[PDB]
Amino acid sequence: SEEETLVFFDLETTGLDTSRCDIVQLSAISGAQVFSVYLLPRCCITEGASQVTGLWVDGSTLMLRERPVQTVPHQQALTGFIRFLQNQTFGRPILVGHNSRRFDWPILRRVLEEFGLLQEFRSCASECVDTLSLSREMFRNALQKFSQPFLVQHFLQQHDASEDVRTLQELYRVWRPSLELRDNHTFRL
Repeated sequence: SEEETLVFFDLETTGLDTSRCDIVQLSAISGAQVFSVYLLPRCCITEGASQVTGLWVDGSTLMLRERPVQTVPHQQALTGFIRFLQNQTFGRPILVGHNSRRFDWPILRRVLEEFGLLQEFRSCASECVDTLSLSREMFRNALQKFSQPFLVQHFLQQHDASEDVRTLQELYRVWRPSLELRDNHTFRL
């Protein structure tokens, strides 16, 4: 199929510096198809990042609160996401991410480049929709806050990237953004 598929994606990271932080969780959903992997970071997870996500490192073991989680090496994790975009969405994907222009895409772009995978990635998706700036337009003089947890509480009445891509996809469905609005918040990868 040559029809468009939306791929909602999200990261959990070691901190807030987009030029430095590593990825600890990489997740995506497209319709019913789900991709989600944990990665063992190559740098320290900040105390603040651990407070928000529950993720911390015990030696070589990534932990989510009291429980170890299984990690995938960076090379394989990133290749898996590329293969998902190439083979698993049953259409031609466009990415969608909250605060993706200023945060998630700069981070993912940098990490992809470290592993020599950026150009292959850009060959399976060309564009990304930023639902942060989109929601700010759609609710410009209406909402006071636009963080995804606030929006999920407000619109769905309910920080794990696998849960968060699912609720972002549901938010997007509730909002039903027009293509003219979406185009205002689409950028090229």
